Amino acid sequence: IQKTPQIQVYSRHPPENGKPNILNCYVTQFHPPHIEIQMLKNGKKIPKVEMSDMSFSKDWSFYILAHTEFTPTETDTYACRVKHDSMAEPKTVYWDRDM
Amino acid sequence: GPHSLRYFVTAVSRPGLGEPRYMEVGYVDDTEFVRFDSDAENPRYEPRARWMEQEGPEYWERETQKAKGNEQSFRVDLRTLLGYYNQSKGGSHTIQVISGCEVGSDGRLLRGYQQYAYDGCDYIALNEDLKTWTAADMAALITKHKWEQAGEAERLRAYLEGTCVEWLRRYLKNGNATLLRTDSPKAHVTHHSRPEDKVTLRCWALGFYPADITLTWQLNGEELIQDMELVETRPAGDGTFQKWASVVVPLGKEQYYTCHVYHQGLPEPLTLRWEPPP
Amino acid sequence: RAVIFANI
Repeated sequence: IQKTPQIQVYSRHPPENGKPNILNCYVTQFHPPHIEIQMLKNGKKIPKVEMSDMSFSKDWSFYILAHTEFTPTETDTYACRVKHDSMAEPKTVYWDRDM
Repeated sequence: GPHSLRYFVTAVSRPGLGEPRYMEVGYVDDTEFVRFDSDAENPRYEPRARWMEQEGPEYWERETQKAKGNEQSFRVDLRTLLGYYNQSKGGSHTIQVISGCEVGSDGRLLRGYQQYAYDGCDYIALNEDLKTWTAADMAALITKHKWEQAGEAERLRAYLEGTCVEWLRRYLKNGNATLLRTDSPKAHVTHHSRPEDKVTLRCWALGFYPADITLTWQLNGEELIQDMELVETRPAGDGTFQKWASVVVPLGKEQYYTCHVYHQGLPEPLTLRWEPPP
Repeated sequence: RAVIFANI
């Protein structure tokens, strides 16, 4: 009865090193609605992570948008880690500036 | 054009962690305009679009009292379902509902919706005739029988043809100017190295609204299907959407490929190629 | 305006 979350990690605007932006972690296709979303900077937890109110689709699966303020650099690594009961372990998805 | 008023409702039990969490979300033509969230001391129906702010205190009061009533009905429904399925008391369960109307340009009802799900699976739904119910399993047949006797379909039909249609008209008089918002996509092509003599061309569509869009890649007047990568349309978080489509192409052959962007805000679809910077 | 739901 459980649905595995699909994850997308990407910036609000095309990324430019040294220019403020927003990093998004869009999580969809999950059930039950209980989910734990963490955004990571160089493997460490980002404190100020804003969450959208949770909504669901016609197919009954839930979706939520998590975001954070960030200034990209050439070497900083960003990721979104998701913990949901449909998975045996947390799922990590790295930000790829080209995607 | 056609218009819709739909309420997406969720009740989630959390044994020991408190009372079930209850949500009522209203959408006018796919846009969220009102929200009730039980997870508060004095919870209230809230506007989610600025054009709803004009509704007076009697409106907010009636909707709040009604949502708290529905919340209590779903709290009972959660206990009733545990019995129907023979489930233990300590597990978290979900009830979801989609309720509302779709009306045509002529003001006539096109579709009425009253669909229930239990633990993310169809439970019971009002059929298109607005007279009969489709029960997904054994437990839903108990609900079907109860609702057939009580004349539930007829009560719902009165709501869908009356209140729902009438209230959608009211909301559309308020939100129509904002609701008809169309932001055309702004498109660009990016170039990325691949191993050997290959490159990736990624066609981007940004800042568009509504979310419905189509991106294609063409080579020699034919659309590329196999070997074309895409991402699901996604929110930028500022009210606009993003999408990309990419293809792996031979190095030196970038100008043989064209990206096409199709959107309602595009009288003419966008046609673009990789433009190597100056 | 949301409907008044009936118990299941």
